[PDB]
Amino acid sequence: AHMFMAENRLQLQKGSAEETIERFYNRQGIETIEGFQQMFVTKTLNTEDTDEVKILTIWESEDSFNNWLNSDVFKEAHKNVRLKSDDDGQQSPILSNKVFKYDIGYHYQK
Amino acid sequence: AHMFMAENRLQLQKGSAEETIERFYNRQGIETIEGFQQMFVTKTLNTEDTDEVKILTIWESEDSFNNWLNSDVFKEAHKNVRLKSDDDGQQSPILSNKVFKYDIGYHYQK
Ligand code: HEM
Ligand code: HEM
Ligand SMILES: [Mg+2]
Repeated sequence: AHMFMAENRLQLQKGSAEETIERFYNRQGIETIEGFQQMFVTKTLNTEDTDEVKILTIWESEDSFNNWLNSDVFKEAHKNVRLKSDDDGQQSPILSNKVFKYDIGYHYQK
Repeated sequence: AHMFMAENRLQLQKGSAEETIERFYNRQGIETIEGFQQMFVTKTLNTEDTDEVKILTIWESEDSFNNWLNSDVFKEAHKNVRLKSDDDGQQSPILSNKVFKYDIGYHYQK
């Protein structure tokens, strides 16, 4: 069975990618979900308007990822996360997010 | 130093994602490039009119990628690759591509 990838794309105020990425340094429970395999946090190069940060998560199945979304550790990790348009959100550089889902058809490691 | 990721995003005719991904099973030189680490080939899950396949390459540095992009082996792997729009591209389901580049700010492996 193929691996599954979920991407959370963050649209951010220009210049804020680096401080946003630093927030991902320490784990907050994702690693405890059966089926989680690994994660990458990327900054999109050569952007001219808003910054872009992608959070890529790789799982043994889509069910594993859904289990994480419904988990208590997901809620705990996101409790102090705010969008800029939230009532108490003005200081946040995070404008919006968009989730993308993928089937991993092939993988190769050197 | 951070890892680097290059993405080649293919727009494909509806239904051709699976046949296109099978073309990546066999290596054609990239494993010989110093700095190359791994690759994922993904199909986007959605309801669009076209299929979308992404080729994600992970490298020790942007230089490693640049070296590959300019190499004889890159040329070899792509010598029979055509777009639908190419003079001899009648058989190809590949409509277009776009390259994206990313700095990898963080990685975690279970
Ligand atoms: C709903 C809108 C979301 C926003 C604005 C957002 C943003 C953030 C931020 C800023 C962090 C770091 C939290 C901190 O500072 O402690 C975080 C955690 C994280 N987010 Fe999200 N997130 C959202 C939902 C999602 C979704 C849907 C995914 C699926 C890919 C995702 C993937 C991750 C991962 C893997 C972590 C680290 C979790 C851990 O270590 O346990 N997030 N998110
Ligand atoms: C000019 C536009 C491009 C098109 C239409 C295209 C399409 C393809 C296709 C269909 C294959 C399968 C091999 C075959 O059928 O012989 C392939 C090989 C491959 N492509 Fe591309 N590609 C392009 C440029 C790129 C770029 C810019 C990247 C950078 C990420 C890339 C990454 C790869 C990799 C990693 C392989 C396997 C290489 C190996 O095993 O040595 N391609 N390409
Ligand atoms: Mg910038």
